[PDB]
Amino acid sequence: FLSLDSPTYVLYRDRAEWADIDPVPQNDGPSPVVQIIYSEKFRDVYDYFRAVLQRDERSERAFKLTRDAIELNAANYTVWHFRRVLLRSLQKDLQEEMNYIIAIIEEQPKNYQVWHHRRVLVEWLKDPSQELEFIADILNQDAKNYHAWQHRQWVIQEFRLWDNELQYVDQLLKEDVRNNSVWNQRHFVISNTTGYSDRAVLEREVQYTLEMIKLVPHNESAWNYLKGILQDRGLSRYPNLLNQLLDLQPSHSSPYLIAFLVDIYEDMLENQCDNKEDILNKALELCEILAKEKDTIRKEYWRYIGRSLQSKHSRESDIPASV
Amino acid sequence: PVWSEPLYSLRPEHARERLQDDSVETVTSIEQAKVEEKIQEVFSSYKFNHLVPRLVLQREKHFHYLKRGLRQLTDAYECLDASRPWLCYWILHSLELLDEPIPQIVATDVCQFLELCQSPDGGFGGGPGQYPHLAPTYAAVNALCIIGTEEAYNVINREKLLQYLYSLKQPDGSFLMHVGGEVDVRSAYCAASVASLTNIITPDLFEGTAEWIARCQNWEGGIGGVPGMEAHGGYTFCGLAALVILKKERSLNLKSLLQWVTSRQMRFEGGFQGRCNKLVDGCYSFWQAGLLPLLHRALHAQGDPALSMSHWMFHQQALQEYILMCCQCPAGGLLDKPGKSRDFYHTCYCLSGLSIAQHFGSGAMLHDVVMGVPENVLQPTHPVYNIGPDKVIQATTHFLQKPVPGF
Amino acid sequence: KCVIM
Ligand SMILES: *C/C=C(\C)CC/C=C(\C)CCC=C(C)C
Ligand SMILES: [Zn+2]
Repeated sequence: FLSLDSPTYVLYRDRAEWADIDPVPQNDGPSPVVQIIYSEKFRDVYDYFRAVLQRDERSERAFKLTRDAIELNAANYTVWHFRRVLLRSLQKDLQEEMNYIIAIIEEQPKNYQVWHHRRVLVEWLKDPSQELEFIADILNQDAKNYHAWQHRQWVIQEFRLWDNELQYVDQLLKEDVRNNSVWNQRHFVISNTTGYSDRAVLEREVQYTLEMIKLVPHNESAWNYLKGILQDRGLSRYPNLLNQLLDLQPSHSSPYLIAFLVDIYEDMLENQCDNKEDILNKALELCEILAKEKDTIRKEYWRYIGRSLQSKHSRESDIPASV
Repeated sequence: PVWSEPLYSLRPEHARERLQDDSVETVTSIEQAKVEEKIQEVFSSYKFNHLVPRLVLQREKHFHYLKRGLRQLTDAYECLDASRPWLCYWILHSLELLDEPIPQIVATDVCQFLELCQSPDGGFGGGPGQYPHLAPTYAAVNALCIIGTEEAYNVINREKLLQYLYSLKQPDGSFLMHVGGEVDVRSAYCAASVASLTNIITPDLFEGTAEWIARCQNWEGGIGGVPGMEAHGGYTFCGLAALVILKKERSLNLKSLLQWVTSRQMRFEGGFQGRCNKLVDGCYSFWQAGLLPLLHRALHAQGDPALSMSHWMFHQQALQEYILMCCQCPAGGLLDKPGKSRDFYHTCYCLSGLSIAQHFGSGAMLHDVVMGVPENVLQPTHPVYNIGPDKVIQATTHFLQKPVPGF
Repeated sequence: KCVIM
């Protein structure tokens, strides 16, 4: 009906069809703190909302009023709750409500209430058919929208819509290989489908990641993913990894490559590798290069790593005090 | 020496910390480059102007901004009409950090206002007449504790608060944010924070909560909002802090957590980003850097012998430089980054992060690093609650006198 | 702006 931005929008206190209701002003107390000087429109809609809420009026007019209260402040969770009460009591068409929430989310995509409301609608309707495409549209405007990715994981998991997600992930990684949200989604899909234990899958993944690293040596996400998928089984469990990383040292170095080498040495030392000492020194040398030259912002972390590796892997580490 | 630059961000070598896009341009790198260029301008400003840099925390300006905001706000805050207890908390905490006393006229009015926000069934809402929600409940309790008077403490209806927490608890260990609301790690933290402070933790209230939080830690090392989601500073802080309160930090792989948070500090800007490959933002000076004191306390409890006895595991100096040089609004208030407008949320978290960066404390060991003028030093903040350590102790002690509801 | 609730 009458949009909040309509040139001919009229305050509720000037609407004949609302003459029977006494608006309920906000109870801020005798001497308010953090008192917001609301605009006329805001205070008017909310004084009427307080009235309908207070008398629990489950009417069509109350329903339309919540649309205005939401447009004035979409973060008002109390209004959203009352709106859901009205949707049920008045038996409102939920697909019409879906059309409404998709418009609101398009407008205010980084809001908690709007995404939760959409979830409730999907649950009520037991229909996820518009989800992936809707979300894809939001992700097309902000490829890192946290609420969008979170809702997407929920839909996919609850309705088992795994079939095309990896293809979607590949598409977004093409658009921006630096999108950490997509790398997280990639891990999400694989973990809940094939898993990473399947050797053919794990290899495909590491191959892909090393390939992305070669193309963009300084993209921290690829590095984190590579480490993320191998760290659990143990970095030392993969002897060829080290050799291969060292092969990128010249034409593809970065503090990320150096940091990874330390991660490999650290695990090797943790699993009694050969040449305990030769490895430890290579590690402390890299830690120093990082703390003092290649990654000084993390000097405190690197000095700590160097100090930990020293503390438990030096030839003196297992040697009693008396010796 | 004389040619030596004491400010880390202005050193000649610092230019080496600029982004290397490998000639592969993507939205991420383009956006990152824009921020770095803007930040570089701030850094080089003293040099182009031929002035010696002086890092001054504009206290008087920040005080005026807060002092007024605690009383009245413009319609710019309509979007926060359901977060009034947060406005109370953010402001009172910023004032507390700045060591500005809270007049008893003010204290009593805040108490009365928060009472109006308290629900008949427990918890606090975003404003009078609004349904209770865990976020404004966390903020309200923190604000009342910052005040710390008998009157303030007495506002909290502990029995109904406990009932409220139970009504939100889920079978999987998580909590809803409010009735009919969403679930994410914020709820676990908000619940543990208020329940621990008020001494209402029953034996089963947090049953399975630590496990649920542990499921949020992902392949990155950090913690996401819910299991499966990308590692995020705000949620990571909520997860770790909640686990520290529950005394279950060990459920996490603290090693990967530590490596992840430390990697979130930006090499060029000096401040922290919320997620890998995203932009720097002053509020993360708290959510991210605040994890270091938590990790230090946890690792130390495990007898970690390599832990420093004078510094947190982050570049304290660079964080302070970022905040002081890039996050202050000239008119008062702090912000996200240059080009963004001030707000009380960023004012609260930039200052909180600054305090964390200035003060190292681990038992008897104490070491401060105050960049710029010595007047820049703020009051310390508790890394779990983000209110003065003294307020935490005072509040807990007071509530330990009462018995846990029901007994 | 950053929204936390
Ligand atoms: C731009 C900064 C944002 C969106 C902040 C993200 C932080 C959180 C989410 C953490 C919220 C914590 C509580 C509500 C206790
Ligand atoms: Zn922010």
